[PDB]
Amino acid sequence: NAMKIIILGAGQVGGTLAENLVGENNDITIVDKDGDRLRELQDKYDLRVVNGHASHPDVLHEAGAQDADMLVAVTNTDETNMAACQVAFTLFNTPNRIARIRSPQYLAQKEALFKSGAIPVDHLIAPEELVTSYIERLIQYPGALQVVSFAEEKVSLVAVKAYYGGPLVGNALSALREHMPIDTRVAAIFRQGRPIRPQGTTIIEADDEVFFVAASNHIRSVMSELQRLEKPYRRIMIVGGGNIGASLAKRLEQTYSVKLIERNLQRAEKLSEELENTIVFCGDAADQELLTEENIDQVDVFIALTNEDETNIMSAMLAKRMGAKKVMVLIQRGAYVDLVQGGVIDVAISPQQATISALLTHVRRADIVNVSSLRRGAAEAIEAVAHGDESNSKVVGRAVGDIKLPPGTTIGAIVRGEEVLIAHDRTVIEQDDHVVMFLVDKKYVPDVEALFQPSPFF
Amino acid sequence: NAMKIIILGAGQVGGTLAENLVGENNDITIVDKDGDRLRELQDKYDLRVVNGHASHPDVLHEAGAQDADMLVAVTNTDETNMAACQVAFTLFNTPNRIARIRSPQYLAQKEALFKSGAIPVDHLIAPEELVTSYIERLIQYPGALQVVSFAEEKVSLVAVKAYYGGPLVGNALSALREHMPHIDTRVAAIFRQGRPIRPQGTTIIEADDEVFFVAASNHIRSVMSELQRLEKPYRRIMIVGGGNIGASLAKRLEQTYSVKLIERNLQRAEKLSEELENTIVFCGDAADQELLTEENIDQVDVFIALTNEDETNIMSAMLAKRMGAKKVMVLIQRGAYVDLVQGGVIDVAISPQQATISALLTHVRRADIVNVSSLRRGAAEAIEAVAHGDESNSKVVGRAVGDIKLPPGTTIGAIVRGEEVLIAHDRTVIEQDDHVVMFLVDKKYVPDVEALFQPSPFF
Ligand SMILES: [Cl-]
Ligand SMILES: [Cl-]
Ligand SMILES: [Cl-]
Ligand SMILES: [Cl-]
Ligand SMILES: [Cl-]
Ligand SMILES: [Cl-]
Ligand SMILES: [Cl-]
Ligand SMILES: [Cl-]
Ligand SMILES: [Cl-]
Ligand SMILES: [Cl-]
Ligand SMILES: [Cl-]
Ligand SMILES: [Cl-]
Ligand SMILES: [Cl-]
Ligand SMILES: [Cl-]
Repeated sequence: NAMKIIILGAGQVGGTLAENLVGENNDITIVDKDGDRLRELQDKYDLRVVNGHASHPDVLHEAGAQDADMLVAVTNTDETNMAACQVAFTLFNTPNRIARIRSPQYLAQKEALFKSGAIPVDHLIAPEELVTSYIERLIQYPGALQVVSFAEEKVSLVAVKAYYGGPLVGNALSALREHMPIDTRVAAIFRQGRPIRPQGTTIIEADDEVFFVAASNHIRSVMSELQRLEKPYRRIMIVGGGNIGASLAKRLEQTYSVKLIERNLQRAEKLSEELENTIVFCGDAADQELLTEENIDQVDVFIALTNEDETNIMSAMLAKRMGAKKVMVLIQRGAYVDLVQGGVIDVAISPQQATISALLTHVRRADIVNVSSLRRGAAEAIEAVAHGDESNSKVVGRAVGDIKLPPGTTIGAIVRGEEVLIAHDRTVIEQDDHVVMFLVDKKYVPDVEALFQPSPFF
Repeated sequence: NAMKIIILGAGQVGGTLAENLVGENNDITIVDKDGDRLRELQDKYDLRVVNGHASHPDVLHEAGAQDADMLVAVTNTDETNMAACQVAFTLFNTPNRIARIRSPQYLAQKEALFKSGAIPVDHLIAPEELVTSYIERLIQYPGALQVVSFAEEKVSLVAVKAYYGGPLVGNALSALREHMPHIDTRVAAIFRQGRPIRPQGTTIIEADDEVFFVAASNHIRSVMSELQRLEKPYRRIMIVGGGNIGASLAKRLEQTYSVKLIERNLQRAEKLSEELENTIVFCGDAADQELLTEENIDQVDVFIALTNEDETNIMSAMLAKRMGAKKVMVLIQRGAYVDLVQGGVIDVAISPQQATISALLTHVRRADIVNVSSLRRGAAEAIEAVAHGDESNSKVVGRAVGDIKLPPGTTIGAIVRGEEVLIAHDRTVIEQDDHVVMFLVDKKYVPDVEALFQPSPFF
């Protein structure tokens, strides 16, 4: 009865996916040619390993493709991913084939190649598109440091950083709720590298990252009633004319004043040609003389998107020191995203982290829980679906205030069809509600699953 | 109208294929990510290049996939070859999609993956399987040094070496022809003392000549039979190297020959010992004098060195011949090296690039595309030409071979007329759409054969 998932590729994405999925209700097999890496994973987690080339029939067979419920293709190459989905489909009829695709040349023919059945991938996960769209999303919500997405698209969290003199600091959460009885509440707080469970007694301090629940169509409204929506950004500076930076420039250049700095001379000329309303410089990312010549002191958002984490961090730190109001950096790993952001560096984004979020939108734990895009050390936000009527459930027909939750766990909101309800103690759960929670420690996710399990499961 | 061929991959096979395919009537485009190799090839041959990843849609469009007559996928990986064929099929409807596939794991499922239409590769080229079958082919033609086919397997060519006391030495070709009066064959090429010579009626065969016979594949074995080659079959075979080729070959030979196999890796040798129930399997070095002596290397009929290292193959073959193995054969990666290696102490050298190229040429020739290939040791260049046009639109159609002015050093071996194979005579009259298989001593006249056969307006 546990769902069977095969993950092809033991890289950072494949391994982190396995970490978030393994449990009594999801059985994991991971495939790679690096035996040292497989051994490490099998020590950490309860899963099966197969050493071999991910798209070979014998390797897929040994990994259990004939009986698997999902295949996740996150190997080194787009072509091995596509081959593996094809071979698995043809020889084993494996359902739910999902692939990471990095090459924009394939993504330009999405419909013709991947929706027609020519290459039989059910879902494509395109890291560079996800990162570009995510940065654009932050830019449209001036003042926001993070927007949290769920499988259930209609609800979001938005985070703002509390500051000396700001409208949030020094207030208890219970008092917050009485000053403004807004369609929001605090879903989570992070303070000095630690998650903080929101309580009535919780007092917001300077430098807290405070996450607010909001319907996805209501983000501006909430930020505005919180007094935390800023005026639109105007001057954007991008460092790195690679795929992400060039695509971002194109999308921003008509409404913002964009400047872009590319280190490679040949690339810089091509982009100068191609980006008609962006001013392109050939120069180094962390050149003081250039940044002052280009009025870095007036930049609203400095966005460092090179291939090198170090260059991005150092150029953003410099940009911040020189008076850019906000800085954002591309970093490879999500473990590092926790470490880098929240101080001098306003926003850190990982293509790997974005890929994992998208993958988690397509796979549920126990058919109940989707893990959201907020995952920081042990803490994360999730949503859970409440299946069954009151006689087939432990939570349907109960009030939020009577539900006994695991430690460090809070319910922030409920999605009921189309409606987003902010949770209160008297809120009664209804059949097929999606319940949004924050957990300080994800080891209690299995306890959420068990709680929401309907009778027919037993 | 030019035939448009896309070669995906500027590796050794792609570059060689480009050479076999030079001609006025062939417009070649090569795709690869290595700019320097593309410039190299573009300097050397008249062809177009595209710098990019071979399975990308835009790259395929830039190479002319929407209009190509053939797509040859010989990149670095199986997975790129399979993706390129699918992409070209779906977006550009490109015909004649031919792919190299090295993994036995895909080839074990060809029917399900490829022939079903799921992965739209029209023809798989499996180098390891082709090398194994080629070696087997030589073993089943004892005395043969090369076996080639032409015209969708209707014509065959076999090289033998004339020896004192045998039926060839001291006779003229005109005489030999008539000592096999019912069996139609002719000498296509001869290699004598380091050089090709033109076979003529008056040519007298000498000891140590390599002599190439051409005949219908339906009769070629009766040719070998008349040449007394089948009177002493091989009996004792020793293989060195238990990789995919060596292990497949031992499996195929072990019930009809007495086979010993030497594999260096202990784990693999244990596996093979179990798997190959009629082969004697040793774990040892390929070039160990002591082992070879214990195992009677001096009574070995054919010693076949199939390791994954060329220098080991060469060294072990040289040592075996020195120690008295009657014939030795070596696997060599690089095609150019093959002829350097063979013809003295090493009787035959085989490469997977060569086998891959021969397979590709069967498809090229079937599609009526201008083509040349070199025989063993440069004995001749081999061309299959098509006689396009009627008598007013051709320089050859309706004329007798005897009245065609062929360039120097040229021998017409066979004509293929629908299903009929005719071993050519001066009296044979060429007909429209005949395939003519010919042999040239000097490759400089290859362009002249193309000009002789091209249809009007003769250019
Ligand atoms: Cl295991
Ligand atoms: Cl504040
Ligand atoms: Cl909004
Ligand atoms: Cl990535
Ligand atoms: Cl993550
Ligand atoms: Cl549902
Ligand atoms: Cl060109
Ligand atoms: Cl299919
Ligand atoms: Cl003879
Ligand atoms: Cl003759
Ligand atoms: Cl002579
Ligand atoms: Cl025999
Ligand atoms: Cl020699
Ligand atoms: Cl005509």
